[PDB]
Order: sequence, then C-alpha cells, then structure tokens
Amino acid sequence: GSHMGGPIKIIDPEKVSKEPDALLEGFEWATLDLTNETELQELWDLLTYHYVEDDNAMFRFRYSQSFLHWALMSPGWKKEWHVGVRATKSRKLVASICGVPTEINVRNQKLKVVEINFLCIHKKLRSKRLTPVLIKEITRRCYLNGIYQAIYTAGVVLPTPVSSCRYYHRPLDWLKLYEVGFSPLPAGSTKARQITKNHLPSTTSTPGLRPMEPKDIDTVHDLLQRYLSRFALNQAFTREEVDHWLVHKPETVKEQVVWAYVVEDPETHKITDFFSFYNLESTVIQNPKHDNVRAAYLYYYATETAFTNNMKALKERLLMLMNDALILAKKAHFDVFNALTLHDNPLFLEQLKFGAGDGQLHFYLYNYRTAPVPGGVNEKNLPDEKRMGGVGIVML
Ligand SMILES: CCCCCCCCCCCCCC(=O)CSCCNC(=O)CCNC(=O)[C@@H](O)C(C)(C)COP(=O)(O)OP(=O)(O)OC[C@H]1O[C@@H](n2cnc3c(N)ncnc32)[C@H](O)[C@@H]1OP(=O)(O)O
Ligand SMILES: Cc1c(COc2ccc(F)c(F)c2F)oc2cccc(OCCCNCc3cccnc3)c12
Repeated sequence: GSHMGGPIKIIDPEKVSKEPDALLEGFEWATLDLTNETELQELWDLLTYHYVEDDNAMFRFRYSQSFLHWALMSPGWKKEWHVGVRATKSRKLVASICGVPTEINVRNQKLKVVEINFLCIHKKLRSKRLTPVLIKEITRRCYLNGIYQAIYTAGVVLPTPVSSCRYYHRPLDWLKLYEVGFSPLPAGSTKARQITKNHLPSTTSTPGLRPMEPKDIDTVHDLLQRYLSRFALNQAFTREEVDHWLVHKPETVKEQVVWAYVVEDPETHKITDFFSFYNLESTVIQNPKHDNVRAAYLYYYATETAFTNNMKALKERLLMLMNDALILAKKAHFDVFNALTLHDNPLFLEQLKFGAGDGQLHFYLYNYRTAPVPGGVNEKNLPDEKRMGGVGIVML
C-alpha cells in the first residue's frame, strides 16, 4: 500500500480477454480508420448532430475535419483506440469513444494514460446503458496495450473529481455576443459603452513576439516542461507532441486550428515566453443575424519570469502577454476568447475583463487515486491566486 495514492486495480495484460463483449442485437463493434475521408466524415456527422453535452445551451460545436485530425491523430495514436458501434443492417455509425496516448505527472509519479473524449451516442440509442459497454471495451483495448490509467474531463459531476475549473469568457466582438444573446446589456449601460469597454488596440506590445516556427520546438519544449513542472498535475510533453499540438503546418492543414507565438528576446535572441490558443467554432441555433460564433480557447503557455519566484513579476508579465494574445485573436477575427481558471490564469483573468461563465469543467482520473488538486477557484467559485499550482494540463 501507500499513503500517497496510486492505482486502484493492478492489471495483468496477459489475462485480459482478446475478444470484446457482445453488444445489443443488431449492432457490432467497429474500429474507425480516420485516415479514410469517408469514415472521418461519418464521425463528423455523428458528432455534429449528437454530441450535445448540454441540450440547454444556445450554441452547438461545429467541427472541422482539421480539428478532428489534430485532436485524434496525435503522436502515438492507434486506430484501435478510435472505437465505434455500427448498425449491422444499415452500416450507420451510432456511437463513438476515442482515446489518444500521452504521459502526465500526477504529483510525484509519471503515468502513461490515454486521454478519452468524443464519447457520443446517437439520440435513437440513448438510455439503453450503452455507455458502460463502450467504456469497458476501450478499457480492454488499452489494457492489452499496456495502459491502465486514463484522464478525461466532463461538464457533469461524477464520483471524485480530482479538480474543477470554471469557464471564463473575454468578449472580443461584444456587439455580436450581445446579438446572439450571450451577453446582456448591464443596468444603466448602452451598447456604445460596452463596445468601448471591451475595445482593444490592433498592435501588440511585447517586444520580440512573433509566430512560433519549427526551429523553436526544442527551446519551447524545454521552457514548457519546466513551466508545467510547477503544477501538481501536468502533462509531460515529448518533442513530437510539441510539434503536433503547437506548430501549425500550412502545407498539411486546410484550416488553421492552433495559433502559437513566442517572444524572442530582442537583446538576447533567447525565447523567454510563448502562448497558444485554438479555434473551435459554435453554431448559433436560432438567430436572425448570425450563424456562428468563432471562439478561441486559451491553450498552453509559459514564461521564464515564473522562475524568479516573484509572483508580482509573474502577474505583470502575464497581463502583458495575455493582453497581446487577446489582440492577436481579435485580429484573426475571433468573437470571444475562452479560458479556464487552471495554470496561472487567476492572475490575469479579471484584470483583462474576462467574465465568469456559467459552467465548470471537472477532471477525472480512471484507475488511480490521488489527493484532490486545487482548480484555481475558491469557495465562492471565484478565481484565487492562492488556489493555483494544481492543474497544469489542458484538455481540448
Ligand atoms: C485504461 C483506459 C480506460 C479508458 C476509459 C476511462 C473512463 C472513460 C469514461 C468516459 C469519459 C467521457 C469523456 C468525454 O468524452 C468528455 S464528456 C462528453 C460526454 N459526451 C456527450 O455529452 C455527448 C452527448 N451526450 C451523450 O451522448 C450522452 O447521453 C452519453 C454518451 C454521455 C450518455 O449516454 P446515455 O444518456 O444513453 O447514458 P447510458 O444509458 O448509455 O448510460 C448512463 C451511465 O453512463 C454514465 N455517464 C454519463 N455521462 C458520462 C460522462 N460524461 N462521462 C462518463 N461517464 C458518463 C453515467 O454516469 C450513467 O451511470 P449510471 O446510470 O450507471 O449511474
Ligand atoms: C465549452 C466552453 C464554454 C461555453 O461555451 C461558449 C461560451 C461562449 C461562446 F461565445 C461560445 F461560442 C461558446 F462555445 O466556455 C468555456 C470556457 C473555457 C473552456 C471551455 O471548454 C473547454 C473544453 C472544450 N471542449 C470542446 C470539445 C472537445 C471535444 C469535442 N467537442 C468539443 C468552455
């Protein structure tokens, strides 16, 4: 045993069944080959019309083939972790659950895990308890390949979250967000006044800031590992993951999904900071004027300033950098910039006019117990500088 936590069940891979369990009559297992446009496009269609985490929302995600490729074919990916269910007689894809491999540090300990997402069941098949069946089959496939833990997030509370982080939203085009009914008009205020309140300039302020290039990978990999190692729960990137997750490839990528910038110090020419964000659009269900909201999501970032252990200095450096990330998202035509209260986010959220959203994201670990980790928020569910150092991993 151990007073530090660790696995719940020890698994012998040689004792795991090599055949899957039987599904409901009329249905069969499928392994998706996402390198085939036809199957990619079946998955796109199931998610487009059935992946609605909250039917109460006024927006739905709108995927691109590029976002799907970026999200599901990361380094080490295996086709057998893209699991589907088909109707035998029509061949129609009606459920999915997918995993990709990586490594995370959970307090003292490094673990190989899969990140699980895109769990989705067609509306016609809801409430048949298919979920535990999907979960048990991708588990079996991971166990056979030597992976016995997983990490996932959900908007709903399930047994023992390791952490919870609150949604925050910085309007970039306030007038459009007011028109789609995302933002109300405050008491006593006018449109002109909210437009003025949320206005940003068109030029950045941090000297040396430019888009990340392939030749930066090694230095950003190293800055990012040292930066993330300040958090209890963090992702342990390899150099190939930095390449896949952070560096846009225009020859390869139809629609840019990820924006990464570095600051190359002008005096020294060393990279001292970087930040990145990704693009995921939302369709607006019922609106006379707009069809979509283009949302940027804050992803990974780092700064050398964090290692002077001067918190005040770190805060100022992030206010400057994150203000320029807002300016750059706004120039690339995003409507809203989303962030969570993880990493060192509580240092800048409020000051940069991010507003509290109505929603929380919970982190879970499968087959592993560890003490809970602070999610950047206090008792009142507001951001709190004393509640950081916990969650150093972002999920798509
Ligand atoms: C070693 C490797 C191990 C690998 C596996 C590790 C574990 C993975 C766990 C899954 C992780 C999902 C993460 C994401 O994809 C992000 S979260 C994105 C989640 N996707 C969607 O929201 C898509 C839109 N909605 C749907 O399709 C969804 O309706 C459904 C698939 C989420 C649920 O389908 P369903 O309504 O037909 O329910 P059911 O009859 O099949 O079974 C219900 C049981 O499932 C568990 N149930 C309901 N919602 C759940 C959820 N979000 N996560 C987990 N369990 C859930 C519940 O706790 C419940 O339990 P009980 O009744 O027994 O108490
Ligand atoms: C989700 C989400 C929201 C609420 O959504 C929007 C709010 C305002 C908008 F203008 C908008 F377009 C939103 F989508 O605000 C957030 C703030 C921070 C982080 C957020 O989500 C992080 C997790 C996103 N997972 C997206 C995903 C992943 C896999 C499959 N399909 C969708 C969110």
